[PDB]
Amino acid sequence: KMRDRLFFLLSKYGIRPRDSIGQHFLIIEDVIEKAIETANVNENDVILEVGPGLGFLTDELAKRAKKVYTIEIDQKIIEILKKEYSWNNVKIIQGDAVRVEWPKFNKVVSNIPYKISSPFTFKLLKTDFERAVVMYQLEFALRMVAKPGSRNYSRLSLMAQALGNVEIVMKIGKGAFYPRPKVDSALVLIEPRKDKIVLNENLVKALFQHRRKTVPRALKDSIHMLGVSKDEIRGIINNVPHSNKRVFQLYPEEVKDIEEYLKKHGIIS
Ligand SMILES: CSC[C@H]1O[C@@H](n2cnc3c(N)ncnc32)[C@H](O)[C@@H]1O
Ligand SMILES: Nc1ncnc2c1ncn2[C@@H]1O[C@H](CO)[C@@H](O)[C@H]1O
Ligand SMILES: NC(=[NH2+])NCCC[C@H](N)C(=O)O
Ligand SMILES: O=S([O-])[O-]
Ligand SMILES: O=S([O-])[O-]
Ligand SMILES: [Cl-]
Ligand SMILES: [Cl-]
Ligand SMILES: [Cl-]
Ligand SMILES: [Zn+2]
Ligand SMILES: [Zn+2]
Ligand SMILES: [Zn+2]
Ligand SMILES: [Zn+2]
Ligand SMILES: [Zn+2]
Ligand SMILES: [Zn+2]
Ligand SMILES: [Zn+2]
Repeated sequence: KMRDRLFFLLSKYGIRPRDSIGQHFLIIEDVIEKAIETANVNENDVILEVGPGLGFLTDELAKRAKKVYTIEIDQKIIEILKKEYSWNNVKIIQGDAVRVEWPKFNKVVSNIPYKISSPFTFKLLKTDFERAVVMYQLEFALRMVAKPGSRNYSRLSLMAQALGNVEIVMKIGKGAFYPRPKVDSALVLIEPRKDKIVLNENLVKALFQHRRKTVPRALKDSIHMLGVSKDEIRGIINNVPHSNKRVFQLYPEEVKDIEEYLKKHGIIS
């Protein structure tokens, strides 16, 4: 049925899906219903959506939320949304979601275009939001929920899990989109922690530059003789918390220990 509505609109408006901007439209209603339901959308919520496409998720959000902001890069798609729908409570913003200024919202409920997965997510993690329910390329989702010590645990994994509980709610087959992409998707829930861990970006980048290294080794390669001599640096590294771990095995809390330790010895400010 939603599939039927897609084919109706494609020929009604002469839409040519563009792969330059990864145009793959969700056509499985169960996936939209699961997103909405996970998001627990209520009449007080202000929702951010990226890449509304033909508006199938947008429409479900508009009927339940106080307001939806939706960011769309394709001007033609915007014109179609304006003609096809009549919402009283949706503001369409034109631009690349990675570049434009975001409005204030408390929840994101969105398909995420494959090509902006990383910059969208890092931008999101620097925002105040109560809940995020976002569809990612499966491989990127797996990266986001990867555990410390796993092969794909990376800076993204750490920063996202530092901010929130991150989990995969469902896998979404490629057959769920028209045109059919070459990758699967996953629905990801991000539940911001009461106990938010806020980590120094510079420490994290330095550590994760070579994340297979032991913590002492990565610190040895990052610490300069800036208000601290060679022997002082050797003393500092000798007593670093979590000296027995490699970087890729660190929880957010353990990075925080290293950060607080470096702060007390003068190395960060
Ligand atoms: C549903 S496929 C992605 C949808 O988001 C749009 N889109 C793709 N890339 C971006 C982006 N960087 N910012 C906003 N919308 C985007 C596409 O035009 C399509 O409607
Ligand atoms: N002695 C230092 N004082 C201040 N910042 C430093 C010092 N040594 C390294 N840093 C910065 O902190 C990062 C994490 O250790 C390093 O890559 C570097 O940018
Ligand atoms: N590695 C050196 N610079 N050695 C010279 C003596 C350093 C001195 N024993 C110290 O620990 O402060
Ligand atoms: O694909 S957009 O140009 O409607
Ligand atoms: O290796 S750390 O947890 O002590
Ligand atoms: Cl694509
Ligand atoms: Cl409706
Ligand atoms: Cl050095
Ligand atoms: Zn059909
Ligand atoms: Zn594609
Ligand atoms: Zn249900
Ligand atoms: Zn409607
Ligand atoms: Zn890949
Ligand atoms: Zn390396
Ligand atoms: Zn140096």
